[PDB]
Amino acid sequence: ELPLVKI
Amino acid sequence: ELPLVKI
Amino acid sequence: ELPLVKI
Amino acid sequence: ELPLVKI
Amino acid sequence: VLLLDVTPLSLGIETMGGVMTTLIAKNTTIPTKHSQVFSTAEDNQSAVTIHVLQGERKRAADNKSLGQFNLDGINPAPRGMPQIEVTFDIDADGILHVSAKDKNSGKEQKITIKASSGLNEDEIQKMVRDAEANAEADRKFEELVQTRNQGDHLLHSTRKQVEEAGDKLPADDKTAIESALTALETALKGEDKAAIEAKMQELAQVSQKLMEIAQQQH
Amino acid sequence: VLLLDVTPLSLGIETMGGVMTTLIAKNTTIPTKHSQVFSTAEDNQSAVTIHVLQGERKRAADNKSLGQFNLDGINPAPRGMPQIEVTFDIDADGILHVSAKDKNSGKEQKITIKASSGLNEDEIQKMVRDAEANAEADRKFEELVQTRNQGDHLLHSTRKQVEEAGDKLPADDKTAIESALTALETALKGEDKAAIEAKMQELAQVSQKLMEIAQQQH
Amino acid sequence: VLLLDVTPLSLGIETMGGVMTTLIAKNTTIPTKHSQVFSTAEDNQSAVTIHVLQGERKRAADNKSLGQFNLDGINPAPRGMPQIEVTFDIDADGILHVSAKDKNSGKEQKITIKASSGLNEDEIQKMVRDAEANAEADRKFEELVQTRNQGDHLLHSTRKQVEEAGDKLPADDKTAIESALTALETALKGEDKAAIEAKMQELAQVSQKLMEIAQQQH
Amino acid sequence: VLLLDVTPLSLGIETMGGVMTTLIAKNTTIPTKHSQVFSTAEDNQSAVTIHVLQGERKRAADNKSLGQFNLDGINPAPRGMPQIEVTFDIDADGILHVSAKDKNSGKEQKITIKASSGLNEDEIQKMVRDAEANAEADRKFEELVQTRNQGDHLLHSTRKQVEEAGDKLPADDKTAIESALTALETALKGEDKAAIEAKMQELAQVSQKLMEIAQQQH
Repeated sequence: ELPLVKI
Repeated sequence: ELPLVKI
Repeated sequence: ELPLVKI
Repeated sequence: ELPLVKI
Repeated sequence: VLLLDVTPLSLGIETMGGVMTTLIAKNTTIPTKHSQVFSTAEDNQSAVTIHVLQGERKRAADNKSLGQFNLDGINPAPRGMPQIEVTFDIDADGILHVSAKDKNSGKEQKITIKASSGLNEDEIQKMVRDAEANAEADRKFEELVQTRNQGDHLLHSTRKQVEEAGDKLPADDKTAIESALTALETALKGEDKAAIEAKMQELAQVSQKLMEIAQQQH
Repeated sequence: VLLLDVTPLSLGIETMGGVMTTLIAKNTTIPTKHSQVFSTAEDNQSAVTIHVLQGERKRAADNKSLGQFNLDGINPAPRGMPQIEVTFDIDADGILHVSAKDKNSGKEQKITIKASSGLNEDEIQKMVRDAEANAEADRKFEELVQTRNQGDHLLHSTRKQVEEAGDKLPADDKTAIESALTALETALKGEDKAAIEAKMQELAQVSQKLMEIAQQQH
Repeated sequence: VLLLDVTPLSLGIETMGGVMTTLIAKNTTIPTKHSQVFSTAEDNQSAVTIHVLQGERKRAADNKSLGQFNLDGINPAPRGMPQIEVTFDIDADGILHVSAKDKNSGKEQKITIKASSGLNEDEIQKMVRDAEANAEADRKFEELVQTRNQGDHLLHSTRKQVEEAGDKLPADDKTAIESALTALETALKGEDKAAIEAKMQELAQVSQKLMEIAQQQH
Repeated sequence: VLLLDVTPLSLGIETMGGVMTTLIAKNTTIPTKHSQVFSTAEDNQSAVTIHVLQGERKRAADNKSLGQFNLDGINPAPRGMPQIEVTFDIDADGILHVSAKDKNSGKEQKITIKASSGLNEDEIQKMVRDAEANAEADRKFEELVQTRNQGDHLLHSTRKQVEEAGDKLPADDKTAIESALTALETALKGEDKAAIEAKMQELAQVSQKLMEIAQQQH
């Protein structure tokens, strides 16, 4: 539901 | 005292 | 009077 | 008997 | 060999802010498999979207879309805590498989992308030129996205820390800090990089007591 | 113009894990000024080291060191909360100025690096070749550093969340979770990328109750 | 050094057929001096034109013109016999000097091109993209020019050899050969690469007796 | 497509002086067919050697040898007069076929080179680095080879023209000119680029009467 977060 | 953190 | 010739 | 010549 | 099959363009995924994050670089020899671990952007987020892209631009909407799928059933957790491992795997046949596995839930979803997908050669060379022409605009977009995500993380953390502080935080501090989170949250809704940093800066400036209480907490 | 002065190598700083983070890309035209915002890696950290590097390798110790300085007087705060803005500025004379400003404390420190510093041309072309030869080794080192920092962030967050949970977290969960943080913290001290992910995974697997309680908290 | 001044585009001269011949490659460090030796295209030619170009395209009219001058007073000689040495010299100030010296006559002419000449950066990067986009068209133009010059050389040599043969060459041979030189000379006036090779081929096919007599002569 | 097969290194032939002349550039997409026309270096030469090379160095002995064959039965002719068309053809299977056809005699010889031939990837990337490291040395070797071949052509033409002149050429001229051809022919046997140009220059300086008589002849 949101793009992934570059962690 | 530590390298910076890429945030 | 003419370009040079690559020889 | 000789390489080719770039002409 | 007289011949190599290499990736003519980078392959990756769209991440937060609309940026392409590469998993397989341009000119990598087939077959190959790369993985990277990614997370959620919100507390209690229950799914992530995997939008697969081909190309060299930093903007996702400027690259070729190869497809998109979601992995859901992510269990409730604070943002940035779930581990979603994304694997790009191109076999000897030039077929790309992209899977995402939630390491907690064990759940996995996959899209498979045929070797004939994506941009044809004219488009490929149009893409390498456009990337080249646009290094500046894309660098500027990359830095804006990275500021915006920092501002978002700061927005979110400071709210959490206001919470865990409660009464420890003086009345005047909470008012100054909450005023700043509101303007920060406003600024995050524009495209003005300096304005976001100015609002993040205001927040650093008023949050010094909160930062001490949070440091002291743990 | 028949001539451009451009940067023959990238210029940047060492970040957590020993990686070079670039601020000015290879082949950028002088004069130019770029900025990026960075933070602390530890709770209550009071200074950061700015180690300035020249070159194209992902490993900091593989690049040329142009100098190093510290910015101290960082006020107590949770890690990742201070905003340390690093600016690389190369003037028309080819002089590099690198400053770091704490946006909270207002404090700034600077190093200035003469235009004749760094690697001479033979070394420059040796560097472009070495970067080129070593794309794989450096990619592998870059992914290991990025896993290790994720593992560290997960180590640190889960400990904080154990704290803020206290009694909400069942006895059995805390024992399983703390056992995992110990093995995770062990793994972080090696160079085995899979072992760190395996310990991060174990932690995702036992922390599901904690993740709910933390999500519920805020 | 943190900085190099390098040539952002190749620098060269227009040669026979309208092609750019490079003397200083793109990305060569200043100061530098390169020389190459060139000749006339016609018997009794008394001057050559030195047209100085900047850029990466194989077509001269597609590059930036930096200026043009002639060297005259070339003494009568068969084509390809005069030695005209062209030197490109860029000093530490980024000024280009291009001289041409007739090694027989000792005569020299020069043009000097200020460091601010040529294409500005937007044009420079437009040029690198256009060269890149157009590698095929330019390769095709380069091969056509090289066929045309071979055809011209064959046209010219065979005529000379008809001359030095006179009566040694049978009536039937001279008629077949002269018919071919006429069609070859026609074809040289179009842009059809295959048609020029077909006319050069016809000539190779009818000239076998002439070739023997010419070989036997010396 | 997610994938292209491209040539990882240039493919070509060794020409006079020991230089690699490319027929198929690095990074050309398969399938592809290129042709170029070449000639003999000596009067009455009856065969040419086609030595097929892979790589990016200007020196033939520095590239990978893929094989070699001869085309013979070249009929007697003055040097530079036979038309030997060399075609490099790589099919969809990554097989290279290289043929040479004498356009006069109609004779053709071919070598076929399997797709698994040549340098493996470690060698390929070693080659791209070595080419890169060595641009200067190779440029210098390329210019020396081009001077030497010009000197050879001048050696050969001036001898022919001495011949066709006979009595028209004054005693003193022939002596000065022949002395120069002897020293030129000596210099051609070393590696001293300046010495060859100095001997070519001496010859231009003493041959002015010969050049007039030769121009007048035709």
